Amino acid sequence: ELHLIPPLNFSMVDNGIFRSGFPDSANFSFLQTLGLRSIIYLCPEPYPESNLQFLKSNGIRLFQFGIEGNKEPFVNIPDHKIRMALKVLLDEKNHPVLIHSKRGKHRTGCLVGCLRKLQKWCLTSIFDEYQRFAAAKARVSDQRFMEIFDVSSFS
Ligand SMILES: O=C(N[C@@H]1[C@@H](OP(=O)(O)O)[C@H](OP(=O)(O)O)[C@H](OP(=O)(O)O)[C@H](OP(=O)(O)O)[C@H]1OP(=O)(O)O)C(F)(F)P(=O)(O)O
Repeated sequence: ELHLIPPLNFSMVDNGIFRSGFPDSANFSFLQTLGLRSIIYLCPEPYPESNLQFLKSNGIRLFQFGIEGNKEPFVNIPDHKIRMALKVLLDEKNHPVLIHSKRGKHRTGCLVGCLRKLQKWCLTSIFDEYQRFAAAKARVSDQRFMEIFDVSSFS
């Protein structure tokens, strides 16, 4: 019977690292198969009661870095919040970890792109992955943020 429902725009990023949009209760049986230790949530809105009960039942730690929303061309991605999320993401004790925002395209896309830059991927390869998820909502400003992101502090 075909019965597990990954959350919106779900993907495996690497060993122990996933990305998606916002999970709802239809996605909980699928997320249980991943044995998550952590969620990195990149939106400022409070976590719904449904989701909080899921986290408590499954022993999942919630890391929230509330990146405020803006639309092109009035978009300044907050460097500090991305870097705080990256510090949590790179700690293997937090794996398996699900990174999510609302649709998983912009905030989640920027965090994953910065991870890829730390993994020494060429920029065109980073942008191709970002574009695959963002599709018609791909933003030059997200890619410019990745282009100028200084990796020095994480090397
Ligand atoms: O969901 C996200 N962003 C959405 C904007 O919402 P906020 O960023 O304001 O929370 C929303 O903006 P408003 O309509 O609320 O201004 C609208 O962006 P838009 O300016 O292009 O309309 C919407 O886009 P649609 O879904 O196309 O409406 C964007 O989500 P994406 O679809 O991921 O771009 C996100 F959190 F950035 P993501 O990282 O999950 O992609």
